[PDB]
Amino acid sequence: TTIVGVKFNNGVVIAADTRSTQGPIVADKNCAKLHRISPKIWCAGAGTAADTEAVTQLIGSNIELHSLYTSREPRVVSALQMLKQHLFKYQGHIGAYLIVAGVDPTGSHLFSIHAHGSTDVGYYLSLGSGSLAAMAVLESHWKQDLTKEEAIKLASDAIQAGIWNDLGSGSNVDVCVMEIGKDAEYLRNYLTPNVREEKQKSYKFPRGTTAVLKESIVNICDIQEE
Amino acid sequence: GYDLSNSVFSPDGRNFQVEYAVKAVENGTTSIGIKCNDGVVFAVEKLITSKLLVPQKNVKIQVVDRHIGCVYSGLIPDGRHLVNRGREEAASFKKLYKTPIPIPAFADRLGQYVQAHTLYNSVRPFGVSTIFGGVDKNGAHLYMLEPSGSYWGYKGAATGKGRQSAKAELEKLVDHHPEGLSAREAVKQAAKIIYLAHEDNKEKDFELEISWCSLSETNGLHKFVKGDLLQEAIDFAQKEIN
Amino acid sequence: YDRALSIFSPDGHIFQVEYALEAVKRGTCAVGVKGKNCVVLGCERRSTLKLQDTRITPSKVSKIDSHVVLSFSGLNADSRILIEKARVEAQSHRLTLEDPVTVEYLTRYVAGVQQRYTQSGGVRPFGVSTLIAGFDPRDDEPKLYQTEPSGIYSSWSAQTIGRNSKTVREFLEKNYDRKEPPATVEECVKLTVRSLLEVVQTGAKNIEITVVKPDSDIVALSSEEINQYVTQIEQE
Amino acid sequence: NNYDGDTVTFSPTGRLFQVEYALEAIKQGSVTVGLRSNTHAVLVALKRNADELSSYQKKIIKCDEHMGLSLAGLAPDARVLSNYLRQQCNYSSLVFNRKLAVERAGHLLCDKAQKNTQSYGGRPYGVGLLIIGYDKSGAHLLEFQPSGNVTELYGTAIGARSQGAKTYLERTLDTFIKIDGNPDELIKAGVEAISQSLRDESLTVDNLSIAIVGKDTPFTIYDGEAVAKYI
Amino acid sequence: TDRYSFSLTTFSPSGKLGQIDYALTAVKQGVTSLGIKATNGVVIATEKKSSSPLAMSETLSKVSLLTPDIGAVYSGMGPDYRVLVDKSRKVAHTSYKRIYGEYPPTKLLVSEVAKIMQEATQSGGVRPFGVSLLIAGHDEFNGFSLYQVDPSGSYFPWKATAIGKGSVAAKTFLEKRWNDELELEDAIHIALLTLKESVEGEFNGDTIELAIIGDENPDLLGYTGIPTDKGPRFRKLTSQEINDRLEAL
Amino acid sequence: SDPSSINGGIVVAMTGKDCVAIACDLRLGSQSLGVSNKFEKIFHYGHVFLGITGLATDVTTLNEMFRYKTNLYKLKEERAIEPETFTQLVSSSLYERRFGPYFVGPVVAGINSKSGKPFIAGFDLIGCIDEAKDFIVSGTASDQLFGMCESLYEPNLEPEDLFETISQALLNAADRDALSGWGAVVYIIKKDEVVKRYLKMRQD
Amino acid sequence: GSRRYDSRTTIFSPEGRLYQVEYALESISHAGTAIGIMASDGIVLAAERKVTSTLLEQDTSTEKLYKLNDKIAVAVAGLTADAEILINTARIHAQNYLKTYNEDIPVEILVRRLSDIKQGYTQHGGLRPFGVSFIYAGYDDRYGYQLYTSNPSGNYTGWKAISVGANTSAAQTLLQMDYKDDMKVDDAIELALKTLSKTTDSSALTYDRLEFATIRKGANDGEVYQKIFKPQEIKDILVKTGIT
Amino acid sequence: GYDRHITIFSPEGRLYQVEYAFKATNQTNINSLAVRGKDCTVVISQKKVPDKLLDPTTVSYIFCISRTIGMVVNGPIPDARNAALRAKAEAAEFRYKYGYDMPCDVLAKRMANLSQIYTQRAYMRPLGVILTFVSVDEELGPSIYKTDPAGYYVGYKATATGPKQQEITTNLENHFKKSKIDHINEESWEKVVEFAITHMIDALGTEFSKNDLEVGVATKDKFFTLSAENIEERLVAIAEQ
Repeated sequence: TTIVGVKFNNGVVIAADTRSTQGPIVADKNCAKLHRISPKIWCAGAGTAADTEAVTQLIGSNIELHSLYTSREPRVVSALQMLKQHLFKYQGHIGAYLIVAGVDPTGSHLFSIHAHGSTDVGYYLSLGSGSLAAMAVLESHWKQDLTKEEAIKLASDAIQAGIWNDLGSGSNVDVCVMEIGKDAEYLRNYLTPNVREEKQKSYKFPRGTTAVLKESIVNICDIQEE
Repeated sequence: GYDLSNSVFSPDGRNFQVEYAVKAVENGTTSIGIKCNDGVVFAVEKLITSKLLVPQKNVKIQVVDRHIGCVYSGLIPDGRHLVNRGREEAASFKKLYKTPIPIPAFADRLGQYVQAHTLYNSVRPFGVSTIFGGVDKNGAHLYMLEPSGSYWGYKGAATGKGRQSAKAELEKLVDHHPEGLSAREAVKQAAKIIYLAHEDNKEKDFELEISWCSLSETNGLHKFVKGDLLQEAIDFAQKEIN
Repeated sequence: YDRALSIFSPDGHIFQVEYALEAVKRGTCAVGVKGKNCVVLGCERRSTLKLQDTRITPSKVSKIDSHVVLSFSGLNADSRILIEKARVEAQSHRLTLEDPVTVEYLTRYVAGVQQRYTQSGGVRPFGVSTLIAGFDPRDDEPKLYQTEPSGIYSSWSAQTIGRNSKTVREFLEKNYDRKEPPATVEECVKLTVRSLLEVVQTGAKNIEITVVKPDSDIVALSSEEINQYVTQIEQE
Repeated sequence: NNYDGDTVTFSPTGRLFQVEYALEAIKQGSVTVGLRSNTHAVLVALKRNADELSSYQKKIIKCDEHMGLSLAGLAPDARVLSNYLRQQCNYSSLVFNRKLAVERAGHLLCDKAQKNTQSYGGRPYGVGLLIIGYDKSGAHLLEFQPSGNVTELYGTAIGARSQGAKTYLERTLDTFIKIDGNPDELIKAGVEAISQSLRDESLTVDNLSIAIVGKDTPFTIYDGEAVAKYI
Repeated sequence: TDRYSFSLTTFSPSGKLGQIDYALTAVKQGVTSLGIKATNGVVIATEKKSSSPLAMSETLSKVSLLTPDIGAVYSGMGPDYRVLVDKSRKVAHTSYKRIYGEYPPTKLLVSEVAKIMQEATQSGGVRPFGVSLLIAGHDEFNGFSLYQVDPSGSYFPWKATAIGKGSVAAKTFLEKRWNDELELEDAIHIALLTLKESVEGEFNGDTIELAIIGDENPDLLGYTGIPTDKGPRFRKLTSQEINDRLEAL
Repeated sequence: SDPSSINGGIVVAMTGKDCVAIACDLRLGSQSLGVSNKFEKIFHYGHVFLGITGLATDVTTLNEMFRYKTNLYKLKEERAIEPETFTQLVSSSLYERRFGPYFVGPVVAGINSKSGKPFIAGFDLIGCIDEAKDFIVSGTASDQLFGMCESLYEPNLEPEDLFETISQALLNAADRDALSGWGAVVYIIKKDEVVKRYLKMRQD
Repeated sequence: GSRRYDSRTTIFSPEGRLYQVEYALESISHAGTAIGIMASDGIVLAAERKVTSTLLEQDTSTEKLYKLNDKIAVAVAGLTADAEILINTARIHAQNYLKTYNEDIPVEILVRRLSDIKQGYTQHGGLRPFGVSFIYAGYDDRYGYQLYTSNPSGNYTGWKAISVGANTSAAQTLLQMDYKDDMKVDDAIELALKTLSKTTDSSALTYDRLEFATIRKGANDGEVYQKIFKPQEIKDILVKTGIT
Repeated sequence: GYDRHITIFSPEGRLYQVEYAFKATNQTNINSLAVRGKDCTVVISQKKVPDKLLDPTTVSYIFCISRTIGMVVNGPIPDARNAALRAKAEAAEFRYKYGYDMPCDVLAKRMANLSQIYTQRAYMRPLGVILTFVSVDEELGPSIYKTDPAGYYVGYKATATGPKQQEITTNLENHFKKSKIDHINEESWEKVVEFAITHMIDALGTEFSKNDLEVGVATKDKFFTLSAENIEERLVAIAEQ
């Protein structure tokens, strides 16, 4: 897939696509690739899909605990630290290519984390198979200290370039804008750039156009009185 | 009532099993430690219960590390086991950090250990007070460890039957040198106040042992006192008490 | 946990053994008589109260093999554990060694369960006495053993354990020979019946008879079959 | 039943009472006496039969050809320590290609007993050992208490009426140290030492059991009509 | 060693497991807390007591969160509850966030917590905890529920109940005020009025802890823009707000 | 090789309007020998139906696994498990095995009786919740199915339009699969009653 | 010490009898009554609560009745709290049988297992037994309907009708005098209610103090349908039998 | 009975064994006082050196758990070092797995649970020490949390400990009633040290020395200790007010 995360002075924006491929077969037209370790700490996942989903389930529970214990907002780097250790002892047999984003009262943050347990910082990061195509477009328009609106756009356009030069990126572009000291704004289907073209005729048939062998009824609605 | 375990507690705020263990060392040998500027000088009274014994063969001075002297009084088998554990601790530190353990670090660890056996009815406390010290890059240190798990900094310390006799002289010795004093001179001192604490052990006879760790003579290693230096000290103490 | 429940008593005894044997007195009562061609284990069934089904009341005689049975006297809760454990050992012999089990094998096995919990601390032994009876395959000699919760076993040729074993024993002294068992199966069955009617009582309600004959012949006889024998016994 | 039914509870007298009781096993028990010069060590043990149709019981255990132990107290307690010392001595030969030293084997033993008296449900061992051996340092003769503490002597005793034997050894103390190179003399003097421990328990030629170790002599146990060379 | 694996719960010679009866006494030595179940919410309330006048009741938590939609409150011993709330959270996570994924039904979770109470009356080296918990919650399956967990290790659903030293008086109070249909607001008034009679100090809104498992509130989740997903139905009322409520009794 | 593609098996499922449908082939073979023409891959717990594809033994071992768990849910809450919570359960239970992992693809299809809605989801070897409101396929001829399904499908079908569709898709894929063929069965799932209909299909 | 704080609770007495078990039976007589009757068309389980309070909700209380599996349910008499653990063990044992043999567990097996756990507590560990008595309604294919009662010692005994909990004497005799072997579910439904009204710990038996449940073979094909009645249907049947 | 010897309830629901743990912290005759300044938290505490032969520099009741969190202990010294160690391990633990230094609030809660666990066993002796944790956090601001043997803890505006601590408490309460805020205003932490000393002298009725006090100061992102010389500087400033 493609995941972009752009850090800037006032917050951070994480955007992703909704096309789920297994192999060159497209598993899903629509699927939410934005996941929740925590209610302020969102990520999206690329590479193999089951491994990303599993590890954010596993670390979501541990962070959720921690957030209850402190009774206040969970720090981003707590999630970072725990993922890293977990992945490191498998030595990267668990493929999680996550872009981990989040805000907290020690600033804006943006991290990436690899299967092996590598972590990077940046004021912008991109992961997945379409990372490369995204890169290029970002680096021309990017500036220090972007506006939130500007940042929105630039993110969505970068994923768009993923759709056009990468085959793991497609259907919808969702964005989540996380700003310091407010609520995270989940802008689902921010840009819908592709519709299934219209067909030219409807595919109905009358009944029994498929042959049927026999039939029976089968009840699950309950159990039975008399 | 409140005298059948070490995890009862009395309304008085007192644990008697633990307090009672200090009395074990009170029927032990007299042992002293002089905190110097360059090091420490330990001395221990060895009671002679017959003349079949072989003097300076019955060790109470065991070295822990290559630089920490340990000498103990009270129930002897117990104290040998306490030192047994502490040698393992020395090797572990050396293995991980590749340097000999510090003097304060060793004191810390033994305190934890003696704590553990007064917190469960499934292990028995110790019956010893140990006196240990040495030289590290933070300076010379001296510590005394109770069977309660208590230690402090010590200008001078003692324990045994004649701990009173010893400590009274150490007060006067800080009057003689309010700037502390040299390890080399403290050897002669060390003998002096065991002879003074043998006036509580004056229906028995004794063998004097002395050990030192000082930075100005032995290069900061813990060694024994023996030979010519030893007999000078023995002669000194004799003439004074005579 | 290792704080003992087995602690030496000042009489060269153990508290838990003495108590186990008390529990055998207080409990059910089993009589075992061996013929020249059979074993009969009869045991008290507990159904004295009215309106009970006796197919779902505890089995007081349980077959471990096709020709070895296990009967008991004492508690009714402690005993089920031993039944289950005996079955496993029987199947184990048959898996790894071969050869349908011998009675003796199982006699020693049950006694070897009693020894563990006595000698160990933190556990107490079963208060169960057992009649182990049956045949060795390829031999036509019937074998009657008793084991008791001490962990001892002894062979007998008639035996009783449980409540009022003194009474049952004295009846069998005049009407049983140690050196000449019964030569007929029906007479062995009728002799076990006559003993149970002393203590237990109240018809054939609480009477059981299991018969094992060689060729691997196990039959259980329901109570109504036992009625018929009882009337002949009274007439006689 | 406060401090005498537990093996974990002190005692404002700074004791464990169990250890004193374990030391009363030595009063009821057998007697053995050790003495050494600087070149040989010797144990003289009083063997004791169960009745007169019984062979007399061996009281000396060979631990190696440079080491031996002898009991005076309970035999089943001695069975643990004999195994342990052999294990550590063979371990020293395997690992360090060394004899094991006398002082050091006593130290290992001491701290072993200690952590079984520490553990609740345990027991202090009630057998007292004399551990003799010949190593580089010469001869050594250790006294091992039920406490576990080890003491170094030129001559020592334990068992019933050991007190008189130490009187005897203190008097001949300067005699048998200044005899060297003759193990014979020491054995004769040891017989005299354990005769200060009789109660009509007589010393015969099948009551007396001798064991020596030398620099040139293996650990050897003399028994039979071969202890009648020193009677 | 380890020779404490004999249960410290036993029966009395007159029947009745004696240890859990003593543990139930400690609740009558405890603080008063109550729960009133409405038909569109649940309210739970407790009083804050401290051993100092310099103590902070702003870092003192007697009403604690288990999962967004479920809250708990005790009466009894403080220390006991402090460890026990952590174990409640832990089993809920290991058995329904790593296995079933979502936040559990109220009914489920209540059963699970009662098992831990049970397992402190089975084993040695442990005697049971001496608090009673009210676990208020809402699931979309069995609706609103209010449950009470015993120091015996049982649970009971209630219509309204109290625990603490003033429990007996409080259920008598609730008899006449209670009705099968309630609003959430009216519930707040009833709850605090009953607890004013079970406090013998002064009754402030700074020293009274109020929480509702009433209306959802999305902005306490941490994000907005998907309304199919909400935030906590639990909502703790700040102090100034509770003061407004004292006037509304 | 790979254990999934020994016996084969396909499962097809399609959403409708206030209904779902799940269907499978009956063929279960070992490798090139066809073993049985009488076996179903569809099971049900409550009213949620689980079709499973891939390796034979793991089809049956998971059938039993989920039967333990769904019994627990029921006896507790006194009712049938919801399709969404069954999804979560399936995911985690696949991940339990990582060494010698599962070599299947389960498919969850039911109707949410809480909002009236169709719910389906898909899984592969270890998990990955596959969210759709279109169709989910799985198994060895998943490609054949994916193509066929897309073309015939139109958003929002009535239960009988839906029968027509899913059947056609299944037939032609199953006869263009070598490891499928032998018969087929279609459950059309309404929320009050379910009709199970066998298809007459070439014997191949 | 550690042997200093144990007086030995789980040894035999000098009559061969476990202290803790004997105390347990008394504590179960404190707890409410539960009666089981077996009809030749079913089994009726009927239980009266041990708690009824000022504002106790008993309209949804499923605190005595538990389905162990879809053919075996229990009625509980004793500590509700104590009972919990064994209730869920039983669920696990039942599902295990289905998982590995593809068949529903017999009543015999399931009860015998739970009895073993009880026996196990006084056998090892120093642990006390749960003070519980269960009445099992179960169907199998080998003895048909089976009725069982189990006690805290770990022993099972069959019955045709049996009572546990408070006032077992009175209840048992009345059941013997009135029960016939040709009764139906209808007859047994009425007989249980009459027996519970002679043993009610208040002075009246009320619908919200009743938990009532059946296992009936009137469900088609001879299948057994377990029904735990709603609070309005219990009130419904209680006015029919003419108590209220 | 024997519900007073192990930690099992009485017919009152009371654990007497636990109550005794509080009764032992008066036996060392150590008082402490801790107040929140304006940008600091100061704790001043007694230091008993009854002899010469005790070296005063070593006699410490102040253990640094974190870089930022100090701990001052009132009660028996074995249990103090034991409690310090557990707490140090746990602080490090959380830094490793959560990527920041452990909150003071969460550390207090942690020790409370462990205390409860020591009263949950029936052969474990409660750790009788009363612990004061002082910090300046970046989320909770200046903080004092005092945990106790039972495993109860609560936050604190200020706190005192010792056998004579009622008097100290009286003083502090009255001050915050005149000022009407929960922390002392000044603006040099040095003068908050001086103020704290004045209240202590009033409370215990004794003027202290530079070796009767030992002083710990937490400012932002740090904890350190004042040496005995720095303390003498403060006692001159008493004159200067």
